[PDB]
Amino acid sequence: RTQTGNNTTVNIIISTVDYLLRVQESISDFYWYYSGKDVIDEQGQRNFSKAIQVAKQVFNTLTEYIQGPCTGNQQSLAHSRLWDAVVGFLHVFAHMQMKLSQDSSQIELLKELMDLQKDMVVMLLSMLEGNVVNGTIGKQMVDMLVESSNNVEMILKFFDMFLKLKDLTSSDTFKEYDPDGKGVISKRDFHKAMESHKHYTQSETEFLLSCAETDENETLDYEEFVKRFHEPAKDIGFNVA
Repeated sequence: RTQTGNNTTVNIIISTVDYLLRVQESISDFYWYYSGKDVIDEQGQRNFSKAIQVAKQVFNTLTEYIQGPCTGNQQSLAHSRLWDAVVGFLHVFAHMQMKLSQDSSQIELLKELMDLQKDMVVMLLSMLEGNVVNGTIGKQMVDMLVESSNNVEMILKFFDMFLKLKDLTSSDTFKEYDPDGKGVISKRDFHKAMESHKHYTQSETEFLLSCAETDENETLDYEEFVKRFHEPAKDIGFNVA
């Protein structure tokens, strides 16, 4: 951060924050390009994968800068452009979670992106490490959450739905909806399963059915469904909680 002896000092930490802002802007622009389009092609998949890996490495480097009670680096990052980058990343995360989950071909991209969100939340926790009651860093994060209120609500609703999925699957009503241990339940039986569970609204029900894979036999496998969604929701949403 500061080279004491040297005649000139370069703030590598602030430079890292600037590069993170640039890569966040690039990712946001690429999303805006792929927003109207229904499905992202393979080249877009590869480009998102590379950009997400680069951003993940940058977040890991920032987290290693902050870890420990490194007050100087904490204050330098608090008085920097990191908050705007995190806002843009939250925007991208929420909208990308909406768009990718519906399509089956985007599972690996969704996993990589949710890992990126996990690393971002890890960096934020490293920020809050050593924070006193009513601290400047925590107040700044609350201000950032206020700025990004809507997409945070989207992410929380996403995690809420894919967490209630496990309870619905474990519910006995689901057991007599699919009495056999075969593990496949029809679309109609599943829909009346939300209706009996009553913890899912109509919009939640329709969105989850859309995310569910549709077979010609129309019997989705709830085991693979929950394996796809609930456990990643558990892992990444624990950090947010």
